[PDB]
Amino acid sequence: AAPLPEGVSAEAMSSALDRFARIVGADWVFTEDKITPYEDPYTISNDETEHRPYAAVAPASTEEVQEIVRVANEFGVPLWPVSRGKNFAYGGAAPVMSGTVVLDMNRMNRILEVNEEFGYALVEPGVSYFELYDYIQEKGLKLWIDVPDPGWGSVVGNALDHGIGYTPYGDHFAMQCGMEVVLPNGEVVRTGMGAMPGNNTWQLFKYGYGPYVDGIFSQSNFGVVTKMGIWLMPEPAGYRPYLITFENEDDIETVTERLRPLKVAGVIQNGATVRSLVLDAAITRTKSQYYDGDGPIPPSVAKTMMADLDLGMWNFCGALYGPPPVMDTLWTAIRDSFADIPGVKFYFPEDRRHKVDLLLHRAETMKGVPKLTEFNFLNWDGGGGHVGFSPVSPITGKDAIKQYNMVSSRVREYGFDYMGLLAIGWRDLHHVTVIVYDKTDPDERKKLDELFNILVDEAAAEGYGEYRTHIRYMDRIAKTYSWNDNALWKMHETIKDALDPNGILAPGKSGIWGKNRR
Amino acid sequence: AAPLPEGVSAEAMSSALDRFARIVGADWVFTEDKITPYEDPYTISNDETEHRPYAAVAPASTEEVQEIVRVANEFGVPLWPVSRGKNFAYGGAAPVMSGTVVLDMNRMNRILEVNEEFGYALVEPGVSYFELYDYIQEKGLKLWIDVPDPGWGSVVGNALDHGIGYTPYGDHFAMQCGMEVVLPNGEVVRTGMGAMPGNNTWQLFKYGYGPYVDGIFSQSNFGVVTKMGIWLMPEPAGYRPYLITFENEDDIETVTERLRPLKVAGVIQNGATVRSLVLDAAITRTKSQYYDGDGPIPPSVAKTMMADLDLGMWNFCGALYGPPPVMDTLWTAIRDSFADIPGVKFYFPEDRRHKVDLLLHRAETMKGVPKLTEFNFLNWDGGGGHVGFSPVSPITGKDAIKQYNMVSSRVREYGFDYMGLLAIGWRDLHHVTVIVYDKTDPDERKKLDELFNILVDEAAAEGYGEYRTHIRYMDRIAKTYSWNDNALWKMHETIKDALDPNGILAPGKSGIWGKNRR
Ligand SMILES: Cc1cc2nc3c(=O)[nH]c(=O)nc-3n(C[C@H](O)[C@H](O)[C@H](O)COP(=O)(O)OP(=O)(O)OC[C@H]3O[C@@H](n4cnc5c(N)ncnc54)[C@H](O)[C@@H]3O)c2cc1C
Ligand SMILES: Cc1cc2nc3c(=O)[nH]c(=O)nc-3n(C[C@H](O)[C@H](O)[C@H](O)COP(=O)(O)OP(=O)(O)OC[C@H]3O[C@@H](n4cnc5c(N)ncnc54)[C@H](O)[C@@H]3O)c2cc1C
Repeated sequence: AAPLPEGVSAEAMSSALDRFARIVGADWVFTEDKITPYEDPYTISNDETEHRPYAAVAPASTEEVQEIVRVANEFGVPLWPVSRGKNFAYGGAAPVMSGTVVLDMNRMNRILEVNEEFGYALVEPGVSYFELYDYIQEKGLKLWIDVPDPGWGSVVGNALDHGIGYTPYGDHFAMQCGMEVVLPNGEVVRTGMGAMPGNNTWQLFKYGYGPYVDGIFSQSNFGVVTKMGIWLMPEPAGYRPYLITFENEDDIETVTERLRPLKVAGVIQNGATVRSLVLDAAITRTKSQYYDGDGPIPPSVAKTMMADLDLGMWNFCGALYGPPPVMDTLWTAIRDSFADIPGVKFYFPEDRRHKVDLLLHRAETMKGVPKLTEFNFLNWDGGGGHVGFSPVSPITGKDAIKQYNMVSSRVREYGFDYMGLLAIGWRDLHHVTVIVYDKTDPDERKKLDELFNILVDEAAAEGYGEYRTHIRYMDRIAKTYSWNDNALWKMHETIKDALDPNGILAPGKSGIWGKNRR
Repeated sequence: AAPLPEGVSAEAMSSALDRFARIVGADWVFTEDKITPYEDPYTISNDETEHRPYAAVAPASTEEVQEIVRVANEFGVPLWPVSRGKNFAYGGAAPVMSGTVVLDMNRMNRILEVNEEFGYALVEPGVSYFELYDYIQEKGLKLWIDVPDPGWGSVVGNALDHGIGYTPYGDHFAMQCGMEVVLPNGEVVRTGMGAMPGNNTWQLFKYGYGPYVDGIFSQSNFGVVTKMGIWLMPEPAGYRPYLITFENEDDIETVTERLRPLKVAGVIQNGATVRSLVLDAAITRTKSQYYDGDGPIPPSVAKTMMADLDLGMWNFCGALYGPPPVMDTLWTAIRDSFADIPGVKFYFPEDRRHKVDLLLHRAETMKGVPKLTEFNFLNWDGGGGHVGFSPVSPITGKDAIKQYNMVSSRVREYGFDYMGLLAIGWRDLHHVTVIVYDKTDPDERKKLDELFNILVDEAAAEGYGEYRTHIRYMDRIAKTYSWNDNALWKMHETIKDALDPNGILAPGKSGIWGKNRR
């Protein structure tokens, strides 16, 4: 059971837990044996009093949110907002600090608007990708949504954390437009056009007038987000998902070189993802099926996985969108960029001899379909937890191969398999490292923790920095953005002390602490 | 001559001007008769005491900028940052509050980088569209810029003020990525990946890590931007500008209905502008050759203006960009959207009998070429001054024609010709009123001011709010954004006090005043 947070007497807490009970009822304030679904499901720390929520209030309306926050102020008790708390690999529901009261907003799951003609939604935090998909399919509206894989999570929560998907609307927060925010002092505000009485333009024009501030409430503890609009892609006129595989590990250098101009110009219309053999193999197989050793898979077994599954060492999944004459012209350009590489194979779905297969699973994500497979890369090594390192780099052959060499060496030295991805949004490259681990074994937890810290250090040194991370590592990732003795984070703390003078919102989110605890 | 700001002695002001000239050098502080170019070129006020800058100071570098800002805190003297200060329809280089010192960053004009492979540029505030386009050409870089019409101003200032242009990169601040900011306390920060030392990714990935704050320094007085990256469209494989004209003034309703889907699915790849006959005639004609009288042009004349200029009542020019196969597909989808309207005509550039012409002139702008010509809204009625009203609205026929009617009637009622434009970014329609008028005449200035206030009130009362405005009206536009007793401006005022406690940056900007002056 979790301790109190330093500064909060037992009376103050228990008073506040009763005053929270007034505001939302006594059935929607959770303690004790009801608390554990909001623990980190993939624990990394071997000290068991870190990332431990004291309680979990669960309001149903914006107004409750406001009082909660006013009470939180009154008793000096900190809160930790989560839209749905399916933030797996990042801590799930749990706070950075022990003792903070989770503020859960599953209950505020009203899809407030879905406009077909203008291509947007207005949703509250609780709305899941599944819920929003379904409501669209039931009404037969000709709109796609843009989805993580698997499609756990909140439309809102995923976006606020700068999350990403697999269609042209892949940059979730880029597609955001208008939000309502409960400030730390209890007051509510609407950004953009939503600050105009009588507007019909909240989800039509991001800026509004004057300082553009939506972004400060993303990867932030500056407020609580109670509604958010997002743009949604009109159902296109055509769709052709594809896979391009490469034989050799070294091919990732030339592949990244070829990908650059296609991505910088928008020729490839969604995110480009080039995945290593084991990360894609892990969509349909486990390690035990290919190798019995405790260590990482040997060359000879890779060759066997590649022949068996018609994957490469590298595996480029992508999709063409819009009308057929357009899709034909983009294909011509993309295909001719890769054709002259020894060993390259190209595949549309109908060229896939297997009926369970990478491309058929990926095609669902690249058309906005939230799919919940019980078979992914978590199962690879018998099951457990995952963590991901996804730093930014320039889209260059040299930057890719370097990251690959650095990470695969270290990852394999520590006994894990290399599960890597090269991902391009538009002008950004991300070498994403996935490490699966047994989160019940304390010695493996030690290995992972250490390996992680070394990867951050070595990548920072090469100018590569993380954009999204686990609650455990939030302070560490803040420390990488250290230009001029932490000038940026000094400003954030200025803003934090002004909006939240009593430090009751998500203390330590993104490394932002507030004067009382700093 | 101009007065001291209230709360600022001449002892203070005089010692602060010494230090300034100690920092930058005596030759780069301006007073007396050298303030004349920092005056609003297009005056609206009859009160000769308002929007009058006490002095200017022209730093050579970011660090001189910091030095000045520190001096400004310690003597309570306020600063009005301008990049090149060419903000002509919005009060130009002058400040809301008289006595404010102009901080003129035009000497800070380095092109720090232009990168071809990654399509981007890093620029100081003084860099003009013309300097950047010329740099690019000198070096033979296959990049386009995105430019206003005409293109006299600042890549940075325009972008910070939510400027727009005529390519797919038409939304300037959208395309921005990374910036260096001198805060109101004199500390300097870098945003995004720029906060990480050794990064090569400042201009490739907006977010960095944690709260997204670039927006807070646009249309704001929260800091002074000293560096900014912007993304730059790579050279397309083909480019075809077009013009479509509409016979009847009522055509705009159904036209706006047809633009919606084409714009939302991105079939029209740049901003969609639909201009009124009179707006173009008054660039490349005179009033007296069509109608002799003192008042606004009668319906009679319109049919004559139309045949003379080979235009319509509404005139839509856009451009297709891509390999010819893709442009063809788009043209077909766009021509077929409008083919069935009575009176529609279709023009490519070589179909234009006139070589001084809207399409030919716009073909330059929609491929990112900045131009000055011998033309503008003068030599129509001996005007000189102009001001714009550009609120946001849904893309509907009903909304378009409704604002057409609302505005024209009122503009004509006040003696001005109706000069209008319907523009669509992505999901956002603006009906834009250009109001041309005599700067010199105090009788037309008065009427302009009564007319402007009405337009604001009436558009606001239907839920259409402005996104960009003249220094004179900043408070009024701000007060339309009033949901929940001006909650949003109450938050901005909070932030202003934390960052700028002495209130020395640009008091009034976007109606943001801060504690001392409220
Ligand atoms: C196997 C696997 C695959 C994954 N694949 C992807 C993928 O493809 N793409 C991807 O983007 N992610 C991916 N993830 C990460 C994660 O599981 C998803 O992003 C998930 O959909 C997001 O969780 P959520 O929506 O519940 O967010 P939440 O946990 O509800 O919110 C995220 C965080 O943001 C803040 N926050 C959220 N809502 C609010 C609010 N209303 N007000 C204030 N602060 C708030 C909090 O600090 C919160 O902890 C993957 C994870 C795993 C384990
Ligand atoms: C005939 C005519 C046509 C026009 N056409 C267009 C058009 O097509 N598109 C368009 O967008 N505009 C247009 N404009 C408006 C205007 O001329 C342009 O926006 C111009 O490019 C802006 O001048 P600038 O870049 O020098 O801005 P500046 O005056 O330098 O900056 C504008 C404002 O931004 C802020 N600012 C500037 N620099 C900084 C900084 N470093 N830090 C903090 N705040 C800062 C200040 O508040 C300043 O008042 C037109 C105007 C006229 C008169």
